[PDB]
Amino acid sequence: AIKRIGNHITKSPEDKREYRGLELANGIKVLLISDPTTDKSSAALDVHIGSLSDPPNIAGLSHFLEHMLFLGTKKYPKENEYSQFLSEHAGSSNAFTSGEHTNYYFDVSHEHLEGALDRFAQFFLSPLFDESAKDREVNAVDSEHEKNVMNDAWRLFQLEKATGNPKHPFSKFGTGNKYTLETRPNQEGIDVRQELLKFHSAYYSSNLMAVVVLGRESLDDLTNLVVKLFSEVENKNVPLPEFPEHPFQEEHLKQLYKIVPIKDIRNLYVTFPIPDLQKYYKSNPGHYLGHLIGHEGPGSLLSELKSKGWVNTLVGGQKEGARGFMFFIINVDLTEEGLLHVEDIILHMFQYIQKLRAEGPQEWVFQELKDLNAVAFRFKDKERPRGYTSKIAGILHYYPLEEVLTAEYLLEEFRPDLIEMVLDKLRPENVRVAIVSKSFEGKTDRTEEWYGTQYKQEAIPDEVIKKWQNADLNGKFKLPTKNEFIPTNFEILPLEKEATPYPALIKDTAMSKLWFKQDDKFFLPKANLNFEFFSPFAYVDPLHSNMAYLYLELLKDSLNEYAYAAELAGLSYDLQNTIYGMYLSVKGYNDKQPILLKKIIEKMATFEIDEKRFEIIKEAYMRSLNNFRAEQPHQHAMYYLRLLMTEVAWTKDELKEALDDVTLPRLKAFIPQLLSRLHIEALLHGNITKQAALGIMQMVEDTLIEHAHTKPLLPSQLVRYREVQLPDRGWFVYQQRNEVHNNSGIEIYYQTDMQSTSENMFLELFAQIISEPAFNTLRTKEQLGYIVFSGPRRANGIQGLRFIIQSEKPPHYLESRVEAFLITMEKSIEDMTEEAFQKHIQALAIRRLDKPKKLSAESAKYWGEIISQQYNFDRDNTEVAYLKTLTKEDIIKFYKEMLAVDAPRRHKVSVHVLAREMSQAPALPQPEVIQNMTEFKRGLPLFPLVKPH
Amino acid sequence: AIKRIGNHITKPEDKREYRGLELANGIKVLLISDPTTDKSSAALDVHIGSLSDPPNIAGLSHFLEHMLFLGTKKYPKENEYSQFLSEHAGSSNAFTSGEHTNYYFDVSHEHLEGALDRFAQFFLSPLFDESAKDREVNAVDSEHEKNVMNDAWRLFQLEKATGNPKHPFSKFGTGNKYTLETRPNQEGIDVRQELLKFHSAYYSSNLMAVVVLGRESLDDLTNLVVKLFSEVENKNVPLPEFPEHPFQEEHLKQLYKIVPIKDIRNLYVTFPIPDLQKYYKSNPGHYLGHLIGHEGPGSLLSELKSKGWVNTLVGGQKEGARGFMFFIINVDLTEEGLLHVEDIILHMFQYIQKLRAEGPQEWVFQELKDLNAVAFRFKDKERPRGYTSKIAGILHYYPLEEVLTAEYLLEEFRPDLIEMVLDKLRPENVRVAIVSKSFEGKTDRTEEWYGTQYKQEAIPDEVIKKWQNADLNGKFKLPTKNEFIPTNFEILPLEKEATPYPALIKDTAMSKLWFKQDDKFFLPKANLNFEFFSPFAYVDPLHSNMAYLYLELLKDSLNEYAYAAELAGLSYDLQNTIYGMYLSVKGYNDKQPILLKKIIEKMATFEIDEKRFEIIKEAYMRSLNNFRAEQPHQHAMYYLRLLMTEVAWTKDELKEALDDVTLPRLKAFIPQLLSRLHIEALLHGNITKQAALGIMQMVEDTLIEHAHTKPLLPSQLVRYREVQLPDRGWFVYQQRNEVHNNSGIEIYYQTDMQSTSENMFLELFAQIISEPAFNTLRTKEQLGYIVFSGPRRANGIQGLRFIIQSEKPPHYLESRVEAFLITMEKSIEDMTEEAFQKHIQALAIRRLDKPKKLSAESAKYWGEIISQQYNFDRDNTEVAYLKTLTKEDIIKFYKEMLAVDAPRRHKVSVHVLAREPEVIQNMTEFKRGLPLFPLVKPH
Repeated sequence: AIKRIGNHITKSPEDKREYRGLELANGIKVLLISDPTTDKSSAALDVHIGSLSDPPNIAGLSHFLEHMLFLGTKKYPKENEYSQFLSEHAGSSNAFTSGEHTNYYFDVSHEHLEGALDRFAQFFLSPLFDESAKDREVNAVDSEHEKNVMNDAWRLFQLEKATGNPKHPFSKFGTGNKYTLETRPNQEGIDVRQELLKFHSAYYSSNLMAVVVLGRESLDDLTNLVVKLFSEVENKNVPLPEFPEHPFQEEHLKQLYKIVPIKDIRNLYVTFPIPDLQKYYKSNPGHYLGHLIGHEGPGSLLSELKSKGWVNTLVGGQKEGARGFMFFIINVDLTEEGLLHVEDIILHMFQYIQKLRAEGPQEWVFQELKDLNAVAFRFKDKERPRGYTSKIAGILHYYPLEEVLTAEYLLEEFRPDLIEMVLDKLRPENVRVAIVSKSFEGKTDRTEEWYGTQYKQEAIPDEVIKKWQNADLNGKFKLPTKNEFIPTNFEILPLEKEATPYPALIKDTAMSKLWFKQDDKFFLPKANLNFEFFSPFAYVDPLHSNMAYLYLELLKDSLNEYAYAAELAGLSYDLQNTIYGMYLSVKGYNDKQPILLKKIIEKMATFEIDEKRFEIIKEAYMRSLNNFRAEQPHQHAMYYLRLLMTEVAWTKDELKEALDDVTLPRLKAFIPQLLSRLHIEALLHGNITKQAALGIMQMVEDTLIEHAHTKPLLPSQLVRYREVQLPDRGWFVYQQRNEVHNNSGIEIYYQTDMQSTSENMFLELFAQIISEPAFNTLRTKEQLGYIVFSGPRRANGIQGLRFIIQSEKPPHYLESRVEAFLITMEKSIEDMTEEAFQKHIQALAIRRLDKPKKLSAESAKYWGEIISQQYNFDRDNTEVAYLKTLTKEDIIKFYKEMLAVDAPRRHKVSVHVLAREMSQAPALPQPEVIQNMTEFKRGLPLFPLVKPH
Repeated sequence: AIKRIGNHITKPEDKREYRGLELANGIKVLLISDPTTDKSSAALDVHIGSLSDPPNIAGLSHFLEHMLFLGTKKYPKENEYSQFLSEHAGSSNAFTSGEHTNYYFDVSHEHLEGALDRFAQFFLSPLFDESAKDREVNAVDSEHEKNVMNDAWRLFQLEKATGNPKHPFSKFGTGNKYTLETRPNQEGIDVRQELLKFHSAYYSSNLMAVVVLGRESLDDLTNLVVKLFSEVENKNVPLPEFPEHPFQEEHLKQLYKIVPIKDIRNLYVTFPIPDLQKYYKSNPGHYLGHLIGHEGPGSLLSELKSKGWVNTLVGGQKEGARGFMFFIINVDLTEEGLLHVEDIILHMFQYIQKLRAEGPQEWVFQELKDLNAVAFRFKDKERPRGYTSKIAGILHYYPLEEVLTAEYLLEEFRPDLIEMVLDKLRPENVRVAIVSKSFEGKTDRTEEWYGTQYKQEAIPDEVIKKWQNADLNGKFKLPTKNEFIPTNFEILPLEKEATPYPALIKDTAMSKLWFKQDDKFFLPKANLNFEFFSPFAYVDPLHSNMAYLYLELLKDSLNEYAYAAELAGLSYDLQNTIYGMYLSVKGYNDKQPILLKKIIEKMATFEIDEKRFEIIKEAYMRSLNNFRAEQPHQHAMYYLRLLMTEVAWTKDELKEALDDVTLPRLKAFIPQLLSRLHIEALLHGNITKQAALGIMQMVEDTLIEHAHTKPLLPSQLVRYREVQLPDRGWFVYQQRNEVHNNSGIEIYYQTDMQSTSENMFLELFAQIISEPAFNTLRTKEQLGYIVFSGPRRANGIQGLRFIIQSEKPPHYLESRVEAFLITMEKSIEDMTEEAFQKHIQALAIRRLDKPKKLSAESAKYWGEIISQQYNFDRDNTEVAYLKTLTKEDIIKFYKEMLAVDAPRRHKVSVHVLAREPEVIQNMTEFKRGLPLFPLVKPH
């Protein structure tokens, strides 16, 4: 079947992978990928034969064949020689099974397109399907069935397979156990391996392939390679097993089921068997419905159900199915008071159906969401070349060679008759109900045959049922508004005369401070924005910090219902409290940043509170506070760790007690006083202009002075908090007794120094040289506990070294094991060669040196300088230049006074986290107990702050 | 002439034994016997004044008393009596009045004979010599030359002369050279022979008042003075007195406009009134003085302050002669008062009509009677010198039992005398005197002797009839009986708590209570100290201004209530701190908890007025606007307390933020301010621990009752730390003054916290460089008057500071200080042991003092409360350490810490320039990255 026909393929211009689709005369869909810039070349094969295409006697045979067709060629009868040949040439093969397709996919090293594909082509001439291969593989397929017993998604998936018509060929089995695949056939005299060769030859070898090769040779050389090489496939014309009817054949309509799952969940699964729309891929009305189901907007269903407090979450939309039929599923979470009102929720579902039934289909929703799909699929980022070939081979069976990329992610036409058709489908006639909830114990008798879930009809009488049928009316539900806002203008802006590699201070006031660079590297329409809020009142009290958290909580919760569609347009955001103030980041496209950001500033600038919303947030965080009385000991240690190394820290006791007086007039009166006089600093990076950023900055500061009359701060009321000095040789400690866990925790702290260029390399390189041996020596070798950690603890511009270990040990014993490792490192200083030095410092070098892979990464790093006020933009090159400048005697000098136990500059702290009831040790100096941290920290010196770069 | 009739006089605290007696030759003698005095004393008053002079020669009795100084027949030398007082520390003094010439002196210990020998023959032989007279005429010249510009004698002689000019009240008291020896000899009068007539007949008869404060015995003193000072023999010379009031309807309803020397503004209302000296039972003129100076609800001055015309106004009885007495009213003046004079005097008439409406009052009488009972009952003491001359003044007008129990008790009530002076206090009887500087060239009627200028200026009748006819009642109502007059005068004897220092009898997270009973003084009073901490002081500069103006107007509001406390003898203090609030309560132990609880209740539930708010707001805005014009050494100490704290709101930040002060802003802040705070308490005096617990519990109970005060976490009881230095660097900056043309400078040295070593380091090294600084720097260098040095005690941290203001080159002035550094540096080892030892004894007794008041020990106890150390015998231990220093110790203290190469050189200066190391560009960016000191562990 040596035939080739292809051309240039519209390849979504961001991508550079050169394409060519063609179909071979023996029923093979072929896509030729030419990417001369890829490292790994790849190839993949999908055949339209599924786990519903199994023989009626043998279940899960196609799964067994996508295991077994790897094994055995006449050239190499060995088991993994193709797999080892790709272990030579970097190839990671895998294969999988679906209801209608069985797909194979792999890759190869750089250019090995003759070798591996010849090893893969030989499968077509001579597959072996050996005795021991089969008889161990069927145990592996039985283990695949065995691990899918307790996997609830595949258990309920097979419960979907089995609770339709048990006569319809949809009811076939997918995975295959030992017994149905290889034990019942041969005891009936059916040869399993002759079924394998029959299945392969008649069904597999005939037609319905969808192969794809990601090469980098050229278009044409791999083209006449593979069309020559894969004429070895000879047609036998298996028909496509399609289904002319849905399996819900008047036994499964208007019927209820109650299922017992493994996981303690509460869910309701409602299924509508609905006609095909694979032909209707041009408009795709079902995914348009799924766009309308789980949308959060004015008068949305989820807005109403959250407003009634019945539904935690939901999702609905088109369920893909067979060729003839498809399904329509709804997957919801339940509350306790939704559990009594599930039937009423279904009434609200019919209310939303009446909402869709009132306004009919709509054009601007379709046309604009069509445009969103258009642009976002046009400006889709990238793809991994592995998985890509399995995907496009998955959908290659269904589309002509130019429709293989804009396959369903692009919409041609408006079909209000199809939208009205599926709207007319959404009726109480078409309902199948399956409830998945754990509390159904003892009540569910009808057990699944293979996996073993248990369910029942167990219907509620017909009152509720016909009450669902008759009652088709809509209430509050309204049209969701639209947030398009020019996703066309996505083009790049070339950098100006101001050519800096770092965001520069382009605007500084006593009110503001503005850092900005536009995207040099990534060439993206997006932009990322980081924002600082300073406030005095964030760190004054438990009370005011509670007021901050509840404000930000109800604040962000309020404008979220608008924010869903805007972030659905690709504009993400964050609100987060700090000890400084609140943290705002907004990240996304250039689409609506001034507009949306303006709406944000106006929104939190003048913001109001509802009473019961305040009360629910009050109760909720009131319950969220006392959570820490049961936490993990390593967590308890990290909490006290960040507790001790700040200026003050208000406890969960004090935070929980501080909610005793928080009234809505108290907080809401406090807020404009809270917002009276602040300072804001901003980091801006991405596809924008500098002067437009200056205008956005003037916009926001003007907005703030407008609403609540924000005044600039003084740098004498702009403060940072200090870190405590040690007695320069003292090692002080205390204990905390957890209640729940019988494991004890401990964490050790070292005040080295400020981040100078020397100290960063000291602490990081030392941290890495204690990273691998300690983990190899204490958790691997000594096996102290599962929680074993080493590394840095940096606060207030001061470095540190922390170790997070929870185990069931005495903590002073465990300290002795720490000191034993300190002696081990002490000797390992002189046990380090030049090579163990140089490989390790080069490991640190590559650890430090990397360009980012997202604008958000470098924005988070530069912002990490901004929150520390550092701005040392080339700390990486400078510190690596120091890193190459270390010697061995450097680390001896770092050891003697900073790291030793007799060290005169030893600034060492540890903390015990006790349990619920709690080979060399040196002579430690005695520690003190630390009862009152206030009386402890009352007279102690303090660190400086960093002089900013 | 050995005649005596007296006994010990009912006094109780004082031990000075008293006997009054009259001698048969007409000598009234009062004997003071205090065998506990170190210095004995004596005094003589002559009740003969310049009113007994001849009308042609002025100051003749003045010149005789001047000439009675010089010369005895025993000792005819000039200053030989004065030399006997120069030997035995004796301080004599004399003066001349219209009716008195009084002498008082003392002696070293026992020296009564010497003064007798150099004083007795004054009555036998006053010499009236060549040299005595011819120098004493210059002494009279100098006497009038120093008394010419004395505004007391100027305005008083203006009172003497603006009466009847014919009456001898219009004579001149002092006399210059001109009237002494130019006017009599051109009239041919020999002064000396008149002096001999005046002393022989006139100064020998009577009206001398002898008294001796002696320690000899009852009888040694007795025959001492009675035997040898019987030399006075009666001549029955009549008393120089006036039988009429000298303001004889020439000057009534008359105004006067006086030109003063001092730039002052006053208005004077005068009533001559008959004698009520016989009626000391009710004392109606001083009872009127009680009714003038009350400032209470419905009082006149309460509305006058509410009007803004009159700042203050004193009134009451002025004494005159036996025949007449006076009634003077002295007010303060504003400018607009000069245009509203008629209405002011109308308000006076309003209050007069209120007294005429309310009639006489008995509970006011009985009340002030109780005030005289208590205040004379527990009156403390007096200076022994001058006192004896005073009661010798009281000897002429009172018998020997009434010279000591003088007016301090009230017998009977005299409503008719109240009506009598009500008839005196009438618009018909008014003399008016205006004192203003701007009436020069405007007042032609000049005073005769001194030469100030005034004017008769009869008032036109529109104002006269407005003054007469408009005597009406408006709003005013006399305030009622005060609720707190004390009866608890029973001092409590010391119980089981026999510690000499206050113990923490109660501490909670809500309250802290320290207590001691009074060991030393054993007084019915009690004094109270309280700290109320809150973190809300440093919320804003604006919130700190809120704190300030809140407590300011708060206390000022209850000040109108507090006048009864000022009337009852009960003092107090409210004061904000940068940390919190300070409450002081002082007075008797009777009714301080109930009244204090009313203070608690009132400032807990308190209201705000708008215009009082606005005024105090603008006034403190002005004071902040005025704190750009202040003293550059004080401005330097403000920079000192600025830089060496953890964080402080600046005065510009305090200044500018006051545009934001609305009444709902603070009035919303107040219950927030009163929601969570700390309470600390010191109670001291003759009281118990259990009653202190119940009273304090009552107080904090009232607090939680009104404003629901909850405690503060001890992590939210922070203090300000102090800035770490490089410990050897000397950094500096400058600030240019606006107003004053002098430059200020301060140099700072922190050693360490107050340990027992560091306190004597600081104190001893500071005082040992104090007296050579007086030797060389201030005396020799003469830089400016503001030259000061010494310690800086702040935040439980010692420091050393130097206060020098003068317009100098600042770095050269630093070099002058450096010269004094080298001076003291070499002067450490050039010091002998003697300077060392006498100096550490100087420091020792300088530091070692017994208390002198409950206030003293309470100030020391509070001085332990403010550092929270409670190191109650730091004093004794540090003194035990103080002699434990050596010369080489202070060599080490200089070299190790203070020298130029010293590693503990904590040296920093701040320049405050006149009106026109490293630099310090931004104190904020300075303090941005810097370490901080630890705090003090409380012992």
